[PDB]
Amino acid sequence: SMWTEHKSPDGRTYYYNTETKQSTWEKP
Repeated sequence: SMWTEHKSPDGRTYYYNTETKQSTWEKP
């Protein structure tokens, strides 16, 4: 909901928290 994930290095998708501004690979 608050996170937006898209492909990235290593060939995986990271979740970018729009509000918080947290871009990483983890359980959002």
